[PDB]
Amino acid sequence: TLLNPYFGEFGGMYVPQILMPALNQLEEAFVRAQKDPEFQAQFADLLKNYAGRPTALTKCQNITAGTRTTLYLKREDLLHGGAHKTNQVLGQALLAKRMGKSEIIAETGAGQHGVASALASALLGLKCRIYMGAKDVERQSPNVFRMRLMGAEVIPVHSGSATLKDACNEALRDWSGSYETAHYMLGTAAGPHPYPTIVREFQRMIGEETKAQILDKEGRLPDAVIACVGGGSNAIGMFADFINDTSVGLIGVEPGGHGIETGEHGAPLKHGRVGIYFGMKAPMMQTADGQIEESYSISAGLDFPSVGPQHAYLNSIGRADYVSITDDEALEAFKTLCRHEGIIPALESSHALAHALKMMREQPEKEQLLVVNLSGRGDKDIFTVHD
Amino acid sequence: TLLNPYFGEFGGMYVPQILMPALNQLEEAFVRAQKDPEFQAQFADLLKNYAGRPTALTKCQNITAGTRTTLYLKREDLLHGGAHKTNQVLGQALLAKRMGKSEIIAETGAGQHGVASALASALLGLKCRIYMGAKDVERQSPNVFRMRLMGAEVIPVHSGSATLKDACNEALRDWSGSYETAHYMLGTAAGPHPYPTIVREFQRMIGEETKAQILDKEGRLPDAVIACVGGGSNAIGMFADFINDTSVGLIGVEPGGHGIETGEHGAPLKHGRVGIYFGMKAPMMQTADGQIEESYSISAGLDFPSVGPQHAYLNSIGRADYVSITDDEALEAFKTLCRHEGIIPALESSHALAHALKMMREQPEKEQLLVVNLSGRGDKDIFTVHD
Amino acid sequence: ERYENLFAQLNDRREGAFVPFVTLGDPGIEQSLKIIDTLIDAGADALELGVPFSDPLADGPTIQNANLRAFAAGVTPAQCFEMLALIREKHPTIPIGLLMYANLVFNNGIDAFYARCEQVGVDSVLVADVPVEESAPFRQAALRHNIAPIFICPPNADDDLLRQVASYGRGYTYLLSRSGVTGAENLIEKLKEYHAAPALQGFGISSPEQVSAAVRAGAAGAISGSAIVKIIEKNLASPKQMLAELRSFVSAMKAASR
Amino acid sequence: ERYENLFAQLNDRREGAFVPFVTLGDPGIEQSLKIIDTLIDAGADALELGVPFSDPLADGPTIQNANLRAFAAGVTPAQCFEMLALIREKHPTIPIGLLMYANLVFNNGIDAFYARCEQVGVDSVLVADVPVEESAPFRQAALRHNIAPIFICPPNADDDLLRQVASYGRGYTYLLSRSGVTGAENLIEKLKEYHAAPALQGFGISSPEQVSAAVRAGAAGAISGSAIVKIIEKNLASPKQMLAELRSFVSAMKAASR
Ligand SMILES: O=P(O)(O)OCCCc1c[nH]c2ccc(F)cc12
Ligand SMILES: O=P(O)(O)OCCCc1c[nH]c2ccc(F)cc12
Ligand code: NA
Ligand code: NA
Repeated sequence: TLLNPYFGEFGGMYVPQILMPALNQLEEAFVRAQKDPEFQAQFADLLKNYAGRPTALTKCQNITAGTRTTLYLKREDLLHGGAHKTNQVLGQALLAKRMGKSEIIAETGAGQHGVASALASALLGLKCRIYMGAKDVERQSPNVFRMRLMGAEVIPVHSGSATLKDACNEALRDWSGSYETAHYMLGTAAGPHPYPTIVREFQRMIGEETKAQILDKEGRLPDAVIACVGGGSNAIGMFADFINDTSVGLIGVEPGGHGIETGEHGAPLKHGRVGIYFGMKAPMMQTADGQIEESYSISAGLDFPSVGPQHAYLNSIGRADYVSITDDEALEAFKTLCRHEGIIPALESSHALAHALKMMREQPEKEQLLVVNLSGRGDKDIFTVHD
Repeated sequence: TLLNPYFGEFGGMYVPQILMPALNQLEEAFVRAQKDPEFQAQFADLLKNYAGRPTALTKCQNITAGTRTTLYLKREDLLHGGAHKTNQVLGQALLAKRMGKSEIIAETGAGQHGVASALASALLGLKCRIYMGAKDVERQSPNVFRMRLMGAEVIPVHSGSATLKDACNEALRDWSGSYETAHYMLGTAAGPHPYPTIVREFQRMIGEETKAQILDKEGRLPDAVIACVGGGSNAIGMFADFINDTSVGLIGVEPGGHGIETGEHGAPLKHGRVGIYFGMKAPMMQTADGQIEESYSISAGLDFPSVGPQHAYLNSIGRADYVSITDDEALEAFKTLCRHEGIIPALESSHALAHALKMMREQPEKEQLLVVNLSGRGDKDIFTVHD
Repeated sequence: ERYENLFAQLNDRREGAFVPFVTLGDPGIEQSLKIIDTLIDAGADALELGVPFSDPLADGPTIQNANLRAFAAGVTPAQCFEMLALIREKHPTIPIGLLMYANLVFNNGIDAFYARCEQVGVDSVLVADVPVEESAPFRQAALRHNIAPIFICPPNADDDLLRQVASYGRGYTYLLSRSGVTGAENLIEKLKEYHAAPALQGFGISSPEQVSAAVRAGAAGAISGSAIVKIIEKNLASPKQMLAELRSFVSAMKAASR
Repeated sequence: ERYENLFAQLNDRREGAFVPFVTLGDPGIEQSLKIIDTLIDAGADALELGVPFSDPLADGPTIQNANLRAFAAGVTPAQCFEMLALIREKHPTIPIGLLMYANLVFNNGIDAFYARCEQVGVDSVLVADVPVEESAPFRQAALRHNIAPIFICPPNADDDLLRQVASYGRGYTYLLSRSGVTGAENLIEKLKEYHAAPALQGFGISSPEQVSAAVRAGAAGAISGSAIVKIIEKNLASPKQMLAELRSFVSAMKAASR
């Protein structure tokens, strides 16, 4: 391979032999594309004139009153589609075409990556089929209609637990026989190389804009940038440009579900064991027997049973810290942002917000400049948060 | 009054005497605010860093293939809140505070103006109560939860037909006794002066950005700018900056419902009679007896039974043209935009799109540069369009 | 002229005027006529009649319901003018004022509406949603047809408004007891100085003591609507008790007027 | 060594090898043992066993169902090694290869997994999701414990892959009949030139004619799984017909192997 497929001891390409040529061709396309000015221009243009970049950096006015915490929100909820997922699917779609691929395969848990793939597919003229855990399809009708409405074929999976992980498997199975004309548009910064690298590169404009925006508004880098971590795309998208700025803390928040001690959570990075699955070596939710488990969380979009290799690695070397936020904490941060800032956040992003609120409330006299990555809007969560 | 309350023969202030001092104080505040640099800065800042301005101007790629029509969409669907309504409520909220008002009153049909008022209220620290036709409340639970979620008191009205018009009445009744500390945040460019003028001024950045954006992208002004017209705020917001550019056609699209000849429509400007209601002299849906009627449309947000005075006036002098689009045409334009551009438009804005599609399809060899105002996203219409 | 005479006799006999208001056609055309005859019989000095409108933005629930009740009865503006002619035919001297909403008078043409009022024998017209600044066309049509253009004087009235309503009005000046809208559940000096038509106080008047207060304050009388319409509302199923109760309230109110 | 001997006798007697594959514990531990004894009795030259994994990304529905059936039976990796020891105890010479998924062998420690294989008497291990480029640690542990590291040779294999699989593999080389995944509903030259372990063709083999074709093509035999597992699937309610049908298919397949 042209690039290193491992982050320390995490990463690799643990896929059936048949799929290696496909991965190698994908990495080649990516490397050349990255050096192709016509490609960058095309990508940038789509991000700006079609997606809505750059997104705003909103300073919270009421949320932090009475403390010395200055909170800013990176508004990815203002991205066409309603979430950060749009950034990278646009780039992967262009890559597909660069490779001459005509179809698009995608997996989706909550439906957000599905919708994002369908919209980029419709726009760029690619046939698109989405795999969704038969269970999820039924709990996410809205996103489903959206996907179909946009002309995508949504295929529900009943194999296994019929959830995200089982959808990820069907995508690889399908791709195993179709890598020929189809391209697998992975939804997060996980899976086999070069996806963790490609997805991060196609989501890195988040941190780059944030850095430029805060330097502009505050004249200094934040003390910490916080982001929820389902699979890691939004988090690494935000972190990337700040990694060399050692003074800047990087905090990833995994879903704590009903609570770690409860067992019902989705925090494998900090409470899972390294394993090999979905084409990568990384921490995950698995039985003592080595069977893969599901991540649990009030928010459907943070249920990837594993985490991205670069996050497991950034943690091990101590560059980034990872914490967890419980269902209730996320729910409280959801209500608090609505009532005091007039912004309905995705239940996913609420986890990141909740932690920032904790850092502030716990040490209210502590002077800190925090930036939370509002990965998405919560229109999708209106009903659930309603009950 | 400091400004002319009439547009030709349309306009005026037809409200109970008790409310005139309130209107006169509002016009005074507005006039000074417009000359207040600290006010402009504050408004601009909110639009940019909180709302997401400037919105993108997207050139449709597939929709027009095979014709000589170049279609661009002004992306107000990318505005925080999901619609153009956010622009003006921010300004009215600042005005309220400028006047020392602490509460906010608002009326809403589909719920979009309600949500926008609630969010600006929550952000700026104003108590907010929304009047909604008891009928609408029941058909717009989503927007309702959103409103409450944001801390606003949503009051359903069962008086009359329990629809928009009946909500508008309760707002005036309420304001009649509370103009003291409460401010009436009217949702469209209609009602008594200075609302038609205030709302247009607070929505005019739409056309100003469009003009600058198209000049940039195409090097010339469009041939026509199209916009749906419920009450007229989004349409006039888009038109304003182009009025003196006589070469630019201004086209307003009223909902044709089941069809004009059917009687079940919402196109008073072109198929209604001038009357006096809601504090203004303008065309409306009324019986031969002079009783006020409801506007009908597949899209709930285009049901204001009248139209803004400046539109009735622009029509009479022949500066702007108004047409109607039927339910089915709007529905078809909705599906077409989803499938070919990966953008889910509000059913309201679909009416504007549908007409642009008609201009193109009817004379495919005609070279035209069209700009449609995508007033909002259609996430709210997903279910309805589903059935 | 009819108002002039009423105020001549009234003040002359040191008496305050009591003016009930009700909606025409509520709860039905026939019952309405009976209700009005009872109002007059019970001591009403004048009548304030409302014609059912679809969007009464100046009215509270009580009246809103009356209009709905009226509409439910199929009552229309044309039918209201019929009742008006019939009423004038039975009571030649009682002053009759109309409480209208702008669109109902603007519909068929402003002048035409006042011509019909004149023809039917109506004395005054108060258009709820037409302020002095937008009244030109309305008072001119009224004057041209000998109809008294009634204007409202609110609590927040400055000197400028005061001079306009005193100079444009005729018959009487409507003195707003407070802000808000019509609801039973809720200046006279300068007016006199400026030669304004006798003032009638309205909004929230339901206590016979309020009438004495009004006349005591210097008002020539008081208008009461919601209080009256409520009696109609409650006894909606017993026409007889409706009139009996109606009769008693007015007599008490009228009584408290002298 | 066990594979070596099998291929010695086979080729020597000008015969092709037939290798059935089934999931351990499907549909139940006891039935599984019987099924395997019947496979061997019916003429199986070797066995390819799969241990129930939660996410078999290289398997089609047929096998996926087998795993689910297995899990439904409460079968675990530990229980699979028990059956393995018991099987080896009844059949000392038959070669036994394991079809594993990376995480199941990586769990307890790679070396430890191969030590257990060696202890139980397993001959080879093919890890479905571990390509030659990620096999270092896996083949080294295999070699260290005398286990044959099985590698897959796909249709899109270039010369480089060919030389690696020929040089790293032992026992036999798994020749992928096509792309996609396991499903009954669906190079030999260069391999020989490079001294690769006898090739066994797999994926989609269900026709006794396919076996003759394979051996004719130059393959030393063929592996068939979905075809066999289907028989189990259909006769799930009749253990007896399951074995009878199983026996007949293998004999036909084996028969077509010489
Ligand atoms: O008793 P109350 O408060 O219902 O007043 C009724 C007074 C007569 C009245 C009825 N409807 C109105 C609308 C406007 C207006 F200026 C006065 C009235
Ligand atoms: O008859 P069929 O097509 O089911 O082949 C089964 C071959 C043995 C087999 C079962 N599961 C597998 C997973 C990966 C792999 F490389 C081979 C196999
Ligand atoms: Na995860
Ligand atoms: Na309208």
